[PDB]
Amino acid sequence: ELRVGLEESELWLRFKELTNEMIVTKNGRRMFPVLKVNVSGLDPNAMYSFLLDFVAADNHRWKYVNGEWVPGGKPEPQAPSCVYIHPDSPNFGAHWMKAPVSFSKVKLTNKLNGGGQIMLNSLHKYEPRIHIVRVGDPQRMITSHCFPETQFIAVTAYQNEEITALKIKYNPF
Ligand SMILES: *[C@H](CC(=O)Nc1cc(C(=O)Nc2ccc(F)c(Cl)c2)ccc1OC)CN(C)C
Repeated sequence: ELRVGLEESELWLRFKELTNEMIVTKNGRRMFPVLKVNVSGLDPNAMYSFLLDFVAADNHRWKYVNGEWVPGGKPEPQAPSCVYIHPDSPNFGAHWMKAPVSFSKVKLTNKLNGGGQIMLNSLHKYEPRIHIVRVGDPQRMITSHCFPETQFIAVTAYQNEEITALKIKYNPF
């Protein structure tokens, strides 16, 4: 049976319990922690592509005041994000199951869109969404999934100082 598990789920939870933040800049910043998944249960001989996009967890604008994240009261419809393709796509199931599938190269921006960069709306909450699509045979969506531990708020600068401490501790950047 299909099984797609989040690697380093405990560190992701460490960030989630404080409300995770990801820096968005004009040219882009890589995510931390890195989105990595362990995959099993695919057809080892079928052809698949791994895609990544970002879905807004809600339509509100968030702000960090008095040490707490709070939403606004004037939500807006959100535009669909650009779709990032894993550089190993397309590939066989045996390749995707051999080792963790890492999305370390994607860069989150507030402007530049495409070629590895994905533009997000600042101060909005997002979930990364992984898509496994079968490319051969009858092409079909195998799965589309968001891991709740990977939820984050896009920021132009870190607001929670505990988040800054965590990023410095576990990411050399
Ligand atoms: C975004 C660049 C971009 O998104 N390029 C791109 C997207 C797709 C795509 O939407 N694939 C897809 C979506 C949903 C789904 F269910 C399936 Cl099966 C496939 C395909 C190909 C692409 O580029 C080649 C920035 N741009 C400026 C909007």
